[PDB]
Amino acid sequence: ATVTVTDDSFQEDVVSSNKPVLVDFWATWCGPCKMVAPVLEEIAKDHGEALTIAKLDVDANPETARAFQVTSIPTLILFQNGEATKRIVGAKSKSALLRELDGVV
Amino acid sequence: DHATVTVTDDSFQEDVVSSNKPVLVDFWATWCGPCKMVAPVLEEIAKDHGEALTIAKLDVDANPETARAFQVTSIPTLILFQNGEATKRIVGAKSKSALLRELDGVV
Ligand code: NA
Repeated sequence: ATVTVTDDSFQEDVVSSNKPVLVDFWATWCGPCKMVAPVLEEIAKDHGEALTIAKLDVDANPETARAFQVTSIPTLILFQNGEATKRIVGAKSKSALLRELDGVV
Repeated sequence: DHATVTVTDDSFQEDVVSSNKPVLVDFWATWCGPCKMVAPVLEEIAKDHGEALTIAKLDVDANPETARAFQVTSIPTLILFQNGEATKRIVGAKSKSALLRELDGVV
């Protein structure tokens, strides 16, 4: 359910997205990134009609990491109509992320 | 004694944990902008103080075992080691004056 976005695809996949997109800016070795990943997938499976969930590997896509000044990981950014509207830092439980996504799901 | 050094997952135990000099490790990444700001600051501190303090750089994505070991979730993170004990954790880019103040008593 989760989609992979890159520096090349970001504009089409996220900024030009008809529906809201939550982007997980993550890195490979980071504990909280490993933990939040399946939580996001379970959210994407449950709320797929309302919300797209995307992953952006910061090490592989440094242009987009830098554009949103990602300096803590994971950083989750909600995009609505081309604009970043929520920024959530750290692993979060399913319930905590659903709090942050209230009115979007 | 006058310049920064590189440390790795393979070299960390010998270079940092077993060092008799204090060591300041810069946990940095290619994808993180503020790391570019702090790098020359660290070099300037090494020039002035390298006989007393080793300044080491650890690229977190190349060295995932050490990055995870110190639970570095913000970049850059600078960790001071004294006798292998992590005694201070400094988060984010800092000015030369600011970093020198963080290193009070060390340099
Ligand atoms: Na890298």
